Amino acid sequence: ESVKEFLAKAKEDFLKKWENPAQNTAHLDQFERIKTLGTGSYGRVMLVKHMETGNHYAMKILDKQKVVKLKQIEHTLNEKRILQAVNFPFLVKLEFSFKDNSNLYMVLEYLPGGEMFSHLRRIGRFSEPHARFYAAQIVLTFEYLHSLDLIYRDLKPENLMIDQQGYIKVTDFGFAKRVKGRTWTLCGTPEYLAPEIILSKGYNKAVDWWALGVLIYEMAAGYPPFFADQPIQIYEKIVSGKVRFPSHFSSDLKDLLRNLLQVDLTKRFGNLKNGVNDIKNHKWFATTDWIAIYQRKVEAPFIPKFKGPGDTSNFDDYEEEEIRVSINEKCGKEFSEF
Amino acid sequence: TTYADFIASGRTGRRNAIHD
Ligand SMILES: CCn1c(-c2nonc2N)nc2cnc(Br)cc21
Repeated sequence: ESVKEFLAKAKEDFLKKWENPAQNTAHLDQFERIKTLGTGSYGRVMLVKHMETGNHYAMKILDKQKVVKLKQIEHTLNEKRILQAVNFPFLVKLEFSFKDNSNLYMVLEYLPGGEMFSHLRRIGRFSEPHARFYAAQIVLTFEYLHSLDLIYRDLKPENLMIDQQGYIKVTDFGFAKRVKGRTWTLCGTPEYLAPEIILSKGYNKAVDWWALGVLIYEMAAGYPPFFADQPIQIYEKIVSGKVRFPSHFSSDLKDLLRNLLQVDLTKRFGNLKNGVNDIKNHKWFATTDWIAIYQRKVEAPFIPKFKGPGDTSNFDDYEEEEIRVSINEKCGKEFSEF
Repeated sequence: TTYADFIASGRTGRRNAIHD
């Protein structure tokens, strides 16, 4: 079928789940706690084993009271409502969700391959075909998300897991939002912020296309296009309208990046009349077989070492903390729909 | 080099989302 036809069917499936979300599909007592995989202001992600199946999953745990203090109630409700409704090869699968007196739980597909971030920092950088393979997956994922009126808002290597086949899975939907018009929230990661966010303007899906430019640059250079010791110095660089490329970047890559890292919204690729096709049809993607990528028929440039379904050697170690459940319900009204 | 400057910077580890 045509891309328009495929996206229409994808919208029909998404809307049915978006309008009637799955709720309370498991319980904490159904999982065995193994190890902490990651932490942040959002809470933590724990490797767990579902006893009834023996399957391993990545359990994202948020403390309701802490979410409230961080003013992330609406953003957390967005995350879960969107995750339970989407279906795309390069999006992490939300297997179950539930809450208790203290916490919110999102049980996700576990990717033992770990974060792109770890591999990128260790290796140093990815060659252009390696970076292109990952970039093609993001282009397709954003075409899918944007067609559903979803804005992603936190693209970065920290948020991209590598599966057992070397393909990537977008995981973090903490700032994702379903919005038809413009939006105004100051959110994201300093290095990845589009100028219109820094400048407190109403912005749209074009911020994700700018973030794609930052990701491609970081993957291919080994460092981001705008970096400094403090966020303020990063913002000054972003808004300056200037970008420098490593001498090893191909002419095609520099041209694509100048069109993505474009301060002018009337000129930013992804944001023109031709939409995503300006990106897909760029010289840098001439060797990309978009269908073969979607169908996962392309041989991956890198396969993470497989050491078991529950091995954590591709993850850093974190201090292990108790999962406390109060005897009293906290923030019941705020998270009623979760 | 730009690489040396990045490696010596305080932002080579996992980067946190912003808060207001
Ligand atoms: C620890 C890395 N991680 C994972 C996963 N880590 O391993 N499999 C995953 N899935 N899912 C996340 C969702 N939100 C965040 Br925020 C981080 C996540």
